[PDB]
Amino acid sequence: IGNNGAEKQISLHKGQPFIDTQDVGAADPNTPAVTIEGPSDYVIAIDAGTPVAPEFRDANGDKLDPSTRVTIQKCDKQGNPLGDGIVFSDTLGRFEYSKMRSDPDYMRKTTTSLMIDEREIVKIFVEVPPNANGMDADNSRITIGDDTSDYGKAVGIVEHG
Amino acid sequence: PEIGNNGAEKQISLHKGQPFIDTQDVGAADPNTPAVTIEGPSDYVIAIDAGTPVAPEFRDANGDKLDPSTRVTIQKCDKQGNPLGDGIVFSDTLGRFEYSKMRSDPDYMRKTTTSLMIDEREIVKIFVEVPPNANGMDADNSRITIGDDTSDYGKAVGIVEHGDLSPAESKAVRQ
Amino acid sequence: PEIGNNGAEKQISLHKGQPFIDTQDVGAADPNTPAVTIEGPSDYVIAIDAGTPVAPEFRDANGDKLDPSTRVTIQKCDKQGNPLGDGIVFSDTLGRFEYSKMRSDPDYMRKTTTSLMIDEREIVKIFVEVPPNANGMDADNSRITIGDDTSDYGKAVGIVEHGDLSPAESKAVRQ
Amino acid sequence: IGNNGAEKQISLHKGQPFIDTQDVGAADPNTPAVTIEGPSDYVIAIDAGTPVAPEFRDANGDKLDPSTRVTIQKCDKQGNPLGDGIVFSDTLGRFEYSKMRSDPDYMRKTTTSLMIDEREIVKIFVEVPPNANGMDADNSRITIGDDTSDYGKAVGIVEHG
Amino acid sequence: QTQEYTINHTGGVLGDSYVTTASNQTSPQRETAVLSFECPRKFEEINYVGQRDATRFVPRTTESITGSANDDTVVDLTANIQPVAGEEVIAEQDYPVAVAYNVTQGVEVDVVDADYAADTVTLGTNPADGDEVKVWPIMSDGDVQFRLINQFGQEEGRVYPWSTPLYRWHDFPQLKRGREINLHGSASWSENETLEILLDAPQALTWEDSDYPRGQYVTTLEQDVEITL
Amino acid sequence: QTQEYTINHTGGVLGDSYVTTASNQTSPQRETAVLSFECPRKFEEINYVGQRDATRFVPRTTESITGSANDDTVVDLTANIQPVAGEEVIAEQDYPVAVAYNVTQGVEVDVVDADYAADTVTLGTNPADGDEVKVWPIMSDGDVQFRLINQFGQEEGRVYPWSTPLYRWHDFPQLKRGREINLHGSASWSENETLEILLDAPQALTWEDSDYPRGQYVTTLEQDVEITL
Repeated sequence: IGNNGAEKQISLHKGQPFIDTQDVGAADPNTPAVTIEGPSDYVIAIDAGTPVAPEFRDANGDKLDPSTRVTIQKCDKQGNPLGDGIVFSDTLGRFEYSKMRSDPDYMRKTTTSLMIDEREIVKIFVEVPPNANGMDADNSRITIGDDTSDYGKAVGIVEHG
Repeated sequence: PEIGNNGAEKQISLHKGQPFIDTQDVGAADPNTPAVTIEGPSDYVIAIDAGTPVAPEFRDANGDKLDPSTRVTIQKCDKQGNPLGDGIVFSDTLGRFEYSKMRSDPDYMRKTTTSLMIDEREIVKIFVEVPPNANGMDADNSRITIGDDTSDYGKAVGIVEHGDLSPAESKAVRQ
Repeated sequence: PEIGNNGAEKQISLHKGQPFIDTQDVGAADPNTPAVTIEGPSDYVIAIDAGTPVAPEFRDANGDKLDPSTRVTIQKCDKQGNPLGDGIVFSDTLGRFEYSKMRSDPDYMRKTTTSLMIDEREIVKIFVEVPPNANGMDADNSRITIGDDTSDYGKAVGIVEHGDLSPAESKAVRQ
Repeated sequence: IGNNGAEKQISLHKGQPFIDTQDVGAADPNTPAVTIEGPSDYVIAIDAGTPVAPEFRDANGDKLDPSTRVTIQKCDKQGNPLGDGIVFSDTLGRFEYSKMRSDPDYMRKTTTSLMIDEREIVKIFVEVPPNANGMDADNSRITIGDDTSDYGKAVGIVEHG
Repeated sequence: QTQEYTINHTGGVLGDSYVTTASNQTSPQRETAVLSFECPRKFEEINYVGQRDATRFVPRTTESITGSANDDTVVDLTANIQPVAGEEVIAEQDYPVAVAYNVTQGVEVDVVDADYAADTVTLGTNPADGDEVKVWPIMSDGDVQFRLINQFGQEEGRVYPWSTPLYRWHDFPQLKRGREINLHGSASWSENETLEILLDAPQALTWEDSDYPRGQYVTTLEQDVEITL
Repeated sequence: QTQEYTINHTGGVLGDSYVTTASNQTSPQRETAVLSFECPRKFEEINYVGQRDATRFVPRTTESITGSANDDTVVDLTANIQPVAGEEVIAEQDYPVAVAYNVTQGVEVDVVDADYAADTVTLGTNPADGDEVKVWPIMSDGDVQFRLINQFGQEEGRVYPWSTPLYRWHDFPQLKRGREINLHGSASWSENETLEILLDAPQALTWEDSDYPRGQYVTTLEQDVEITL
């Protein structure tokens, strides 16, 4: 086999150990709907032109109010957010989930670069307006990076050792 | 009559109706099996470049697409159905193809990640991960295609007869 | 507060709802009239480059597109509604736009042929040739647009106040 | 006004003086459906990548058998054809008249260059299979060259004097 | 230091206080102020650049009818109408041109098509006599613009002289890079200074109805900005 | 000297004599010869190049049913089926996947949709009992190839070893440059030498039916070639 480089290319999603999610109600900014953590002795890298793709849903299987807001955000250890390093302060509308991942035009990228040291956190806060339906974690999905595609980018990973 | 002595490195593509390929049905929550198996014919050498298009178009028995959270993984193997971590390519999700325009459009055309080679007796497998409480795969309607002959876009699968070239063995050992 | 001193050469576009533009209905087999008239405002200078997009989107009174054999001709004029042969641009047919994606798509985006300039008091006309036994134009639903602000694709109409620049008169005489 | 160059860009069509058409029946190759002639003291030029666009129709307002063939062809004076200089030996099918002129992909170009001296002829022969409907000149249309467009080309014209 | 955020007609990074919404006026055609954003205490400054920062603004209006015995299945309107980026078809659009809701039957109401030439629209259902209805069609024939306020209701300048029509705003397919909308002008302000987004059009737009299915807030704005922390 | 022409399954530059068509065979699966072109007396030679010369080949088959009192509105088939380049919808395709014609009612018959998974298709009309019907659905599950003949029915070589499936041939959207089909191989021949276009598939294709609405000749081939005068 040809020895592949250490800077491997991957894409993230729900069914992984170093990710987690939890249901959300309404007007709950502080609660992270989704949490990510750096595994041990690995280093993750997310470039600025990295695609982004949330697919939050309602319990009944419906999309939420597009006035809803999503914010990816880096955090210091101990679940502590930071102003710098934030990326993708976007709205829940304006994706076209049908053609979101497939069409590069409707594909949304981040704003600035990002890095995840071995023990660090990235959260995904959500702001829903009141008198609206809550998020259901069973149906929601996240993806970032577009492996196996010509357009978009892929999340870099490398073993620290 | 006259025919041109076409080069040995012939530009080809793979699909279901071939002898050195096979498939079989799949249920749910069922990673270990190759839904589709490929094998190197005798005294031939196949080459798949890194920018090679890829195109699984699986179906359900009732004639539907499956849960796009489903995952597909192409993976090289040593002999004996023995997979290997290095050399893996195309770890993709079953969604986000738009099968209607998939091969048709170079945009939708999803390529591989890294190069690949198949020595005369080797295996490449296509594992599938379906979430539970979902419908199974049906081999009658499923299909794989890789490589893009017959288009200025995309790449094509290289093939060569092992007996023609002298450094064919050198490239085989090179992998 | 703070605002940037934007350059005098402002990037703009033309449409129906403006003061220095006008339109009026048209019948059939009826070349001579401007379906749409444009005039240079006072002490301003408009500039239309050669790669400027163009976009007539005329209609019928019942809300339909007209016979695509219909012809549209933009044409510069001397003062007094006096047309001129040189300086004409955009002699096109009314068909072959696909109004749905026309401005939207740079492909469909039909540009002009040659450059153009409008001194402070000058006229540009839009003549239309409809074949007989056809429906007439309706000004309520018709529209013109030229120039492409608000897009990395296409060009935009330049404008400048004549009183600001000293060689504005030189460029006006240059035409 | 800015003095435009002598090499003016134009597009051809039915309603012109130096063009003509006449109805056609079935299995009538020698009859030109359409005739073109060079005006006096002008020179026309048609490049190799020039678009082409026939829109022949039936008397009842229908498209004909796509197995029908169309051939543009240059001719010496006295209505005399030539083998060399021919361009666009195409079929009547495979145009998608709806999206033919608008889409550059479905737009069809010629094969080789071409030139028309001041007194020369270009004909458009048509081969219809028998037991088919004839051509109706009232509904048919021709266009070559795409003025006012980014893609395609335009027919050059120049005054000889 | 610098980031690239989105800002919305509610809350967001601000907190629902230093936003304010408002409707327009109908009989006197006047350059009303439909929205405004005041830079909060905590930020240092805000910037705004054209041909750099994307945008979205989906407005609508409201109208009502009265049920009758006759099978209407069609309603006129008081607003010029067109499809969303052009098409005769419904459910292909980036969003519905129009929405309808029946008070009695607390359900959505689909749409078949419309003429899109006169102030017309079709209804797929058959409303009953006496039933109350509401409809939130597309809006047209307007102008939008920006201006800055130095803490006092006291203008100092204008971002860009020439207004852009909301008509055209609906016409372009939104949310496509290359085809994305990008106004002109390069503004910047600081603490407690306000940007007002202004409207000039006849028809009465809306922000809240409390009986609209596709989300709570009917209309929306979503603008890109640059912030210094 | 050299030109770039198209050649068709009838006449064209040849003259309907030095063409010949033929059907395939069903029970013995065999590499039949469905078409062949013999270089006439007048030409000097013909060339053929892959990745240079475009192509089109629309085949079909024929089947029949029997009218019944029961409202069928659907028929099974003996051929694998799919849409033209993929789509559930009819009249959006580059061409109809299937055509139907009623002998009694000498009229076309539209198509609504089909399953496209099993050998199935819908009919929009309601055929009567006893009425005779014909249908010309798409064809699938085949292979196509080329070979040369030196005036005698005596092969000397083969253009390209590996066959391309007609299945895939229908799958790609045709007649688009960049997406246009271009086989491999570089052949050339001279006077009275023949190129045979060969078929390996079960289902019985057709060339002529004399009762097909959309043109006389049902199927078609249209290939680009280069000729030396």
